[PDB]
Amino acid sequence: MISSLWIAKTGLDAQQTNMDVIANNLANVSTNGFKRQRAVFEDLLYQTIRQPGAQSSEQTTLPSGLQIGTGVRPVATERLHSQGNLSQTNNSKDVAIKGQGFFQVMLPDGTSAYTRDGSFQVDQNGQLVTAGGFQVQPAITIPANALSITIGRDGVVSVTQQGQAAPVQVGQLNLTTFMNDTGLESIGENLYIETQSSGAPNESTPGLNGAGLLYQGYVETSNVNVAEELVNMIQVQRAYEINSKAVSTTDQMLQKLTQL
Amino acid sequence: MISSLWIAKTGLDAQQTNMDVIANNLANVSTNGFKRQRAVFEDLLYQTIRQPGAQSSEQTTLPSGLQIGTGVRPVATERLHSQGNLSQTNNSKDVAIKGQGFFQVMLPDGTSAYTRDGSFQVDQNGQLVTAGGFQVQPAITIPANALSITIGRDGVVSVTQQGQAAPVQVGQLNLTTFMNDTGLESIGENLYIETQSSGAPNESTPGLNGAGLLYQGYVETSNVNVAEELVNMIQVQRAYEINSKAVSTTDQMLQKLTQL
Amino acid sequence: VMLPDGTSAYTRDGSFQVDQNGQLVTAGGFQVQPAITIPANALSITIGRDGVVSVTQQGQAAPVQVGQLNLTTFMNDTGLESIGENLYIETQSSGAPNESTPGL
Amino acid sequence: GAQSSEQTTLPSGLQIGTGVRPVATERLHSQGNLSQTNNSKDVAIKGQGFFQ
Amino acid sequence: MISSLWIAKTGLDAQQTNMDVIANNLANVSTNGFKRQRAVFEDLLYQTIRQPGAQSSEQTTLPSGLQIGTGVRPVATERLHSQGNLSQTNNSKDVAIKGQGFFQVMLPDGTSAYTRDGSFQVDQNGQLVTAGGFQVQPAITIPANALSITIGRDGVVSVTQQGQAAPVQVGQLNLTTFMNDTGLESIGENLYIETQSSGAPNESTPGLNGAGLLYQGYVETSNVNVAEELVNMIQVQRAYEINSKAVSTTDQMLQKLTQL
Repeated sequence: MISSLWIAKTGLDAQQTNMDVIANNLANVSTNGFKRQRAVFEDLLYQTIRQPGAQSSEQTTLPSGLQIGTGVRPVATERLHSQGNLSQTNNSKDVAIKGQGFFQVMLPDGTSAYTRDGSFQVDQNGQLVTAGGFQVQPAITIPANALSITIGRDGVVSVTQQGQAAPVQVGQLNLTTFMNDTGLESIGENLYIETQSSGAPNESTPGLNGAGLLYQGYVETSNVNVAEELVNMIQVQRAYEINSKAVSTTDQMLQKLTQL
Repeated sequence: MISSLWIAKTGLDAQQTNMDVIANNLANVSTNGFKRQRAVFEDLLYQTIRQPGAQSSEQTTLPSGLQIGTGVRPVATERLHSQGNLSQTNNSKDVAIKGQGFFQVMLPDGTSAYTRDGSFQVDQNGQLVTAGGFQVQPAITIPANALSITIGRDGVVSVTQQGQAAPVQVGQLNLTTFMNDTGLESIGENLYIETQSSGAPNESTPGLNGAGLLYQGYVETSNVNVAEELVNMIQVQRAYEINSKAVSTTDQMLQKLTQL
Repeated sequence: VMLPDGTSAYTRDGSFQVDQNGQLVTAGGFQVQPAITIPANALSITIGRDGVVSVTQQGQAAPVQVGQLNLTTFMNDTGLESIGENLYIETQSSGAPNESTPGL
Repeated sequence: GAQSSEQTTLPSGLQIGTGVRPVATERLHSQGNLSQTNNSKDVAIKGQGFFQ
Repeated sequence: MISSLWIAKTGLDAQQTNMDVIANNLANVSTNGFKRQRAVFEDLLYQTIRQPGAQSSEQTTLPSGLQIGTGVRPVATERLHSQGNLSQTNNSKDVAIKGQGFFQVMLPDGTSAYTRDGSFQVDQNGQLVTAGGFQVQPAITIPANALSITIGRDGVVSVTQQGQAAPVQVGQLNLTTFMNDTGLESIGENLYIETQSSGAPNESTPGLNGAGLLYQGYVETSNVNVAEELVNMIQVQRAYEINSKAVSTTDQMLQKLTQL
């Protein structure tokens, strides 16, 4: 219709994507291990009408020619992989992560995903599974009689038996690091999958090779800064307000064009 | 309507559920043997617009693609099976448990239930019931002429007849251990039942196979930390604040859209 | 930044990332110039006020230097032709790009 | 650290910190007082020592 | 959106970080050896409109030009390394430090950590560690038949052997001092690691080379002045109220700009 209306459409859609990301951040407070998202925007085509070069006289230069430009296409959503805060669950089975790293998990299809969520359990077979029955990697089968479970800062998980007063180690629980964490493709369930932007997953014991440490009895909280979200949401409402006013102005102009 | 309003609605549901859990934990203080509940959350679908991989040109790769995401689906609620504080009740029919294990009970339907409440009773037949006529198992019959009942830390229950200078042994009170204490389903009445998440029940004498000990004259208090519950209450109230603010913001965005 | 074609554009947008190879790319995969490759297990990245980008390692108690974040100044900034993706391109009216370190 | 220039060093970098995790509730074994019960079967230890 | 809203956003973030610092100090009372934290703020760019010099006429000069300015960027958080109160813990295994100095520790990764905590403990191999098996430096082994362990104010550790009436010299406990105590990067666990701003560590016996003395049987308390933290918390609550008022005013300005 009119060049202005498509541009204002792009503005409305971009501000709506901002509100979408803000609402998804806002709702996932109290989601352990959740990572904030933030949209990155990007201007679209610029229709060149006079070239910024394009000599004007036999000597002059025509600086800064005409180009109009459209669109605010949202180009990406970065995910902030900073350390979230801890909290006392006082659950022997919940473990948070001190720094980089991920827990590897085996999906029913046999593929592997990665989660920063320490809300672990034990199923009827003694395997550590994570709130949805996903059997973690590497396998850890707790013996049926076990009284106490401990997980060191280096990850060696060891149980205490009845009578046998020696904390026999039962397994090793190691982390996986990516050289670009931001590029992982989240699939819900607090689970990310490997994509060819993240890089090959390198498995290591905690503490070594740059991976984080392990804190048993804690869970890492979502790193959502709520004040930033409220002020951002005020900003988004006012930006949508402005772009709607642009649409209305274009509409009224096109009115008195038709009435003509 | 808007992709933001559904997300905020899921956020309202999540905070409402978490407040439900907090309220149930809070109200069940002074309920013996009650185990604190804790809700574990998890985000739903991420609707992707640009894949995090998906090389654009022959050299570019487009790191950190654009996907929006929705929802805070409450994935589970764990139950903290830690030893509750004992208090000296001075009653001979209150037996508490020190360590893992559950008393078995016969429901009137014939199937078996399990409970950590020792505030026992003796019914008009003299059998050992629990506040609801639920016959503990295996059935223990207290003779009419008994003056006292003593329940040792080994679970060996005996009574003192009048005249006879001997505590005739009237039975053995054995516990039951499950591999996944958290996986037991709660049916109310402070009673749990068998489910395949829990695993097969292992019946055993108190003391052996990792089962607990019995403390007569003690009651096991609910492990509901009032401080953690109140701070959770504050946080949940504020999260509900913020999510309703998000709903309001999207509503105003929509209404100015409509006015045009 | 270096476009897929091979030529260079100029952006004022700092929303940087890193790709699967460690290169510093700009929200769409265009490699910044000069190339700066963050090492695999860098606990933290720091970018000083003059652009010296460095990282910390797993106990090496000093930030290993990783690269320089140069900028360019133009005689006429308003003359740059914008092409989208928040990228400008050098024209006849902008003059040559005077590469320099920040602060000088 | 975080060398902020060719030469500037930026001492005392900013970092926030969280939490007061209690590692333990340890058992203080110090010498206490003694009281007179006048019972031959009641014995008190003065100084280091534990009853087997 | 509006410059006012960006400036106020930075103000809210700054007050939030200040309150975070205050809350961390407040929570960490009664934590041995903890050092108070103080946030230093620093305004962001000043966007000039009329240059403060910039001769207007050929004789006048335009003093004090117009520049607007933004932001309150928190530049640093220094850690006050002042001596805390010593309290008589009466334990033969708690040693405080009177004056500058840190106990060096070998991490499982092997890199050198440092702690100002004297709650030393002994593992199953008899050596000296600090609450987690962190093998102190230099290597010290308490003999199995040792009865009382004294840590002299000079820094020599000696044990009272079985039978022999001699407190045999069994090891040396020597401190480390830095040029920049404030620069040490805390990594939790009451541990500081050397950083390129702390300066090279200088190892020396306690009492010499400027290092402090060792007080056996004492513990050093966190130097947290509770009343000072209270006044800081009142002040930051006021400042946050004010900045939220600024955001509200900017938002109302915008709202009736659009309603126009």
